[PDB]
Amino acid sequence: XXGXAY
Amino acid sequence: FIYEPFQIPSGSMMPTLLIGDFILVEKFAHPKRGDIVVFKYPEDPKLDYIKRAVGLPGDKVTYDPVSKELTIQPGCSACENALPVTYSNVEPSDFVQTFTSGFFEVPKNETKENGIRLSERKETLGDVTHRILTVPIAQDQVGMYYQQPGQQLATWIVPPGQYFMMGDNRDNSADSRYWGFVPEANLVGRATAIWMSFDLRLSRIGGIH
Ligand SMILES: *O[C@@H]1O[C@@H](C)[C@H](O)[C@@H](O)[C@H]1O
Repeated sequence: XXGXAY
Repeated sequence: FIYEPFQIPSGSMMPTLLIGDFILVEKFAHPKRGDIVVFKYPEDPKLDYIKRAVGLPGDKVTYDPVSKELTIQPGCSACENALPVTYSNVEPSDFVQTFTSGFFEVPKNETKENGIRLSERKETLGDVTHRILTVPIAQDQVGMYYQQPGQQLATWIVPPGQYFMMGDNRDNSADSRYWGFVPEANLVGRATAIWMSFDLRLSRIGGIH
């Protein structure tokens, strides 16, 4: 994973 | 339960979540009021957002931009009842924001040049308490809000199967105030833990408070 969340 | 890691690049959830936090998200199988929820951004579902589920299907949500306080009337679609919401005394936060913008952790007795000290308080929505931050020199331009057809400015009636999201960094959060509701389909999951935190902030590893 490791995606971003704004 | 399936768990997905996420990094926090923005300050939209300060002081609950800081820039550099790596969180774990528990994917759904419904969010309760006050849940920290990750979801697919409605205007662009290719992007993931993390905010607090402040309004549930059927909620009358009102935000006073002056006092920066919410009023919630549940199950109203001549409302029936009001949700117990409380606010604590405003006090200096650990954070100073500079003015483009950036966040710094400055001792409450110290001052940063070209910066403003953020305020901190506790917001309770029914059963759940959390902190919010507010910029003393900031105030929403209500005219920039998403306006729900048929509704007055700064008041929203959450349609069935949808949610009202708001960030904890209240004056620094592009949320439901500006871009409307988050549909059920868009929900990714609930934030449960901080697995890792870079500036290494090992003291942050644990639960979300
Ligand atoms: O995805 C990252 O964080 C968001 C908030 C910024 O807009 C991007 O440019 C990246 O730095």
